[PDB]
Amino acid sequence: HHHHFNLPPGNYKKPKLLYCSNGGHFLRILPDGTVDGTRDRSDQHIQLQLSAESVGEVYIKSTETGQYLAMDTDGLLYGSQTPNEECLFLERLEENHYNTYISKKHAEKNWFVGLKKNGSSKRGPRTHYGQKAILFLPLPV
Ligand code: NA
Repeated sequence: HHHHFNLPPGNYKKPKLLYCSNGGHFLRILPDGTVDGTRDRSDQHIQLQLSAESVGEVYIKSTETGQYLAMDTDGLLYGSQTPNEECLFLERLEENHYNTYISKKHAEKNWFVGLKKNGSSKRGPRTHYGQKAILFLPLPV
């Protein structure tokens, strides 16, 4: 365990939007497997179904395309057709409020899901604790 275990409240019963307060983007998994953020609440690719593997581990799945959020070996977020080790994230409470998502595969490197202010996703190595890009709020769809 390389990380704390403060867990966020709530559950996985319903799909969520993952809203990044940094730039005010919803995490988006595009059909072509690219991942970014959009401020467009009506975007069909921001509806995400999270599900638990182990406690505090999640898959994050596009409801629209079925793609799993994943982070590849070079820290790039992508949409995976099938769940693999790159698709597991450690979902944690952060700053007593937000959700963060650390790549389980790369947890020892503290690679987070993050969106920059311009809506582009962060590359894993460019993320770290303390950033704004990594802070998400799950919103109802
Ligand atoms: Na894949």
